[PDB]
Amino acid sequence: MYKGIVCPMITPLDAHGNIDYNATNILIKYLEGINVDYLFPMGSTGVFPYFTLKERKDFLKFVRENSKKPIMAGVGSSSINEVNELMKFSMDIGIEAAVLMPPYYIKLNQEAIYHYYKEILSSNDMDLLIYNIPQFTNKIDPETVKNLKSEFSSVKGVKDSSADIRGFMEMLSLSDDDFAVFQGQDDLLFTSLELGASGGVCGTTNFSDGIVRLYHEYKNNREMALKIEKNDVIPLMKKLGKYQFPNAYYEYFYKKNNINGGYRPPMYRVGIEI
Amino acid sequence: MYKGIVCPMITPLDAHGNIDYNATNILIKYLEGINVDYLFPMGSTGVFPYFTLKERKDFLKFVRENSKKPIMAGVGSSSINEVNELMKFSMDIGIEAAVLMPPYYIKLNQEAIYHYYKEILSSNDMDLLIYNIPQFTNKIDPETVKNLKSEFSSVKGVKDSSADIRGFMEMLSLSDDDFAVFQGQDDLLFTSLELGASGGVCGTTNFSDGIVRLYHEYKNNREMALKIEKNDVIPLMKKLGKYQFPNAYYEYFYKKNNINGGYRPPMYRVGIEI
Amino acid sequence: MYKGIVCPMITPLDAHGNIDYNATNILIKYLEGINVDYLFPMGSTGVFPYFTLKERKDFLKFVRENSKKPIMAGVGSSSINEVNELMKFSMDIGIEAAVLMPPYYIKLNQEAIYHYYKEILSSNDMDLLIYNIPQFTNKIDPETVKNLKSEFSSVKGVKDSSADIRGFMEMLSLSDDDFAVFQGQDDLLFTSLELGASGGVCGTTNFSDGIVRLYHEYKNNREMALKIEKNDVIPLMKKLGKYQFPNAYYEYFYKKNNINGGYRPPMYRVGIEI
Amino acid sequence: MYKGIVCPMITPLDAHGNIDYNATNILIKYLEGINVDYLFPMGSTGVFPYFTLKERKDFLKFVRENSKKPIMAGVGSSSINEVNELMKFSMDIGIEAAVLMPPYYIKLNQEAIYHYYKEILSSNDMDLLIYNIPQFTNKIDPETVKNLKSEFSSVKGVKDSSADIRGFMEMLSLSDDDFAVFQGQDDLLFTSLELGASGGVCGTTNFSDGIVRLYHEYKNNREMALKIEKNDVIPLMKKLGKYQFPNAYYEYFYKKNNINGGYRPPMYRVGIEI
Repeated sequence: MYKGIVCPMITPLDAHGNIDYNATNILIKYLEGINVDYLFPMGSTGVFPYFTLKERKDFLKFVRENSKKPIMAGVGSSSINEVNELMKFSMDIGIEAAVLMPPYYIKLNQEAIYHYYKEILSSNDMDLLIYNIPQFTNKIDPETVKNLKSEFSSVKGVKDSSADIRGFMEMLSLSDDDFAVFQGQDDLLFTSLELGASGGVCGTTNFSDGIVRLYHEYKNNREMALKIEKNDVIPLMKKLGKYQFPNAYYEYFYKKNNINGGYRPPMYRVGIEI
Repeated sequence: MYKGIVCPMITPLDAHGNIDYNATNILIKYLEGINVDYLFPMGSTGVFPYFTLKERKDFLKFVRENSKKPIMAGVGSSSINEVNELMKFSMDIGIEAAVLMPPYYIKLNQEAIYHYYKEILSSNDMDLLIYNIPQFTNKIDPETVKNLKSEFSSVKGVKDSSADIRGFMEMLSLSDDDFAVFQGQDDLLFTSLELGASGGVCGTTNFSDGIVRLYHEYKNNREMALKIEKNDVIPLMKKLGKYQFPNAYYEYFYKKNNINGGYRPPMYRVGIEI
Repeated sequence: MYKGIVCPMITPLDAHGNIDYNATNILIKYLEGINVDYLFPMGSTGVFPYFTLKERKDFLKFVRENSKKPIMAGVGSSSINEVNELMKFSMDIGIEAAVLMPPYYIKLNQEAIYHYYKEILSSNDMDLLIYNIPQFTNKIDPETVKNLKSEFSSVKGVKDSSADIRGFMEMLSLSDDDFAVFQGQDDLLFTSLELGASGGVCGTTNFSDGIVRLYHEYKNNREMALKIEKNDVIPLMKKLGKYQFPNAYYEYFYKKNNINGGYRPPMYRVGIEI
Repeated sequence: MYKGIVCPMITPLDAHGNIDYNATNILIKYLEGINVDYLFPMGSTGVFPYFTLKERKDFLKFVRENSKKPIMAGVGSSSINEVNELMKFSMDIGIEAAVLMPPYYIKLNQEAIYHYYKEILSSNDMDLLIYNIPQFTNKIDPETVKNLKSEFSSVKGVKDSSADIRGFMEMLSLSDDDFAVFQGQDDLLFTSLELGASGGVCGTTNFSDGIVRLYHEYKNNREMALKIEKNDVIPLMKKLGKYQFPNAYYEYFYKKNNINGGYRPPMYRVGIEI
């Protein structure tokens, strides 16, 4: 079962906008500390498309050689060659699963998205999680997920960051013992678990245990989970949302740890407070 | 310095969906034949994000070596490291101009987009054209274009594929001797020349010469130019627009030249008639 | 204190698309039978803007005169004059509450919307529930509702059909003992109750008791309410949503009571399988 | 035979937000005194849906009785009874043409919109121009305009405010000797006339002759006319667009004629200079 809590890791940067591996190690330590169940390097929160194929390869290598935690590697790209390359390399260095969103830039219908996933999943074998994030890329309909699910046992779940609860409940309908469904919006996790979500992919866990507390409080303590959602998580999200995504996550991390972290353009420091 | 007709080149593919350097030749001599003024490899029509940095570097090298008409290289990428490397390569091999659209995937405000163009232009000399294509990426406001223009003399103009006439007229206000303004929708070229456009970047020129005949006819025969727009270009855009962009553009160039051309996912064959 | 199940009544029509007051009675007696708590004539479901001011006054009278259920009168209109008239009229015939959404057609910011509710609330003491349905009219921000809340005690709640769960939780943050928050989408009722909603405004109650069982079951058997939602309401809501709103609701009502009912253009007969 | 410049009259108000028939006469005279070709009362600029059926009737009667200019009556309403009533009324008192945009509030597909126009054009006889304004209501496709045109000889043309040049060109393709096509955006008049537009419906003519000068200078000196579009109409439209539509057109009329005019909420004074 894929389930529990995934941290879409930031990619901590030094002051020249390059990968800070000491800070990455600091982050991994913190995540192990609060007991996330998976590491998710090079997601949206880790801003994978600002990095080169090389840097992403380098960063994936480091994260696996510095934690024994199971890793869902972000293998996103609009180039099928980059996705396959990144997937082979993740498989060849012991990363447990891949995370993939639809290709972006050019707007696509479902047949186009379907064909792309088909090619990738027949060229591959590792556990893949489909990732619907229609704010940054073409949407993948639940039906398209369903059909990809049928043809490929390699597909082990879907992650949804839509914030569309109706869309989410469609994805949930695809849930069974070998298909997880993850909520990618921290403030919607509690509600999602009630609807039977496998868990959440939550970026606040880069610097707060709130989401993990909520989740290990859930099975026993409904109202406590909700309290932690309503009082700690939602306000934190509301504060992060005032800012151009994702630079406030970086600043929060840099401050909580007293690091001189930097920003690769188009990132910039936004001036958030704790 | 910058004026006339630009071909946003298709990037011909073999049946495996990898670059067809022979069709590229067929295509180059076709574009020299009908007399487009500039070659623009790796734009949206060339589906640049589907290729790796390597592939895109090779294709730029090849177009350079195989033609004498001036080149605008598409150096687009949400990764700043990739843009700089693509502009450096382009300069060093004698490509006249770089084309650059705002970063994509993550939604960006105007300060982020500006911080990005600024860090890039601060470390580069070559003639650069800004590219507003808000359908596929974050929009860049005319004012942002203006502010960049004052700060960097190497910005040589701006291209707009928005099809928003009011917006286009705003971009036109920035026009002067050292700042061209190009229309990126073939069907609007006529309306745009009448408002003071330096010209068009028109994908139809990959297998048709309507847009060129239109442009040279324009100077002392407007209603001939309008006729060609109304009778030839606009219908051809109607047939093309029925299909997933840009696939019909490929299948059509393929039919015209009798090429066993292929499709790289998420591209797929559409079934257009010639 | 407002809470429980609100039926946003259809306005039954004869074969000539005029109000069928006999069917309206058939409906009122069905609503009483399944024990909804409030009748809401001339909401969106009741396609109120298709009717004249005179037809609307007349319908509120009929409903008020053929049921002792507490009534929330849809007093919607972009004309502040029609609202005052409709509210004055429904106060004078003993309708308990008014329901008002923001003005439509012309796009409005929050100052215009505020001033419009301001002028109106200053002239009508009666109980009013603000109605937020951004699909059909200008959205009213949570902040704007908060402001009006404190400035007029007459505002007794807010109804939200946006289907935006984050937005709904903002509205719920305004919840208290003299301020209700209703979920307007039937499939979202269970989630909304879990989060503290005062109840639902649910169109399916026009011909289905599903929503009402759900609300009453929720008290002692939580999982049972959820089952009703998933097997009954949600699958019904999917059927109804395959068609242009709200026509399917009308057919479904017509077929169930074997009534020969009609459709005032732009309404039209659809085909639902009941 | 429908051709030239139409004023979408404001409906001037007194300080209490009711119709000022003295100021309305001031307006009519002014419009006669810049030789606009038609008067269009109760279009969007006249904010027709903020008025009662009875006020609207009284206002059309007044404009009929107080000018020999041909009139196009705004007959807009989502209620088909109000449209039949306003149309029958306009023809009875000798208004030449009716103007009708699609019904609003509820989202309508094209079939709903068709059955609605069909019914109305089946029941009324007078000259009728279809009004496409997708910002404030459901869009009506060219194909739908087209079909109606063929079914009903009383459909005399179309007016379009979308600001979508491609879409407007599609509407122009339907043009013929008894099917006029008007450009609704003042700043887009020049571009629209080149493409063959019958004329323009222009709210800046409530208080400025710029559009009327433009249209008469055109036929005989295009470049004199485009200078007007650039130095007079467009900058005026820039200023007016700073504000919540259509309030600034009201303030502007009020200041020019020194009239103590008002605002019916949700209208409000916006504070605009000269």
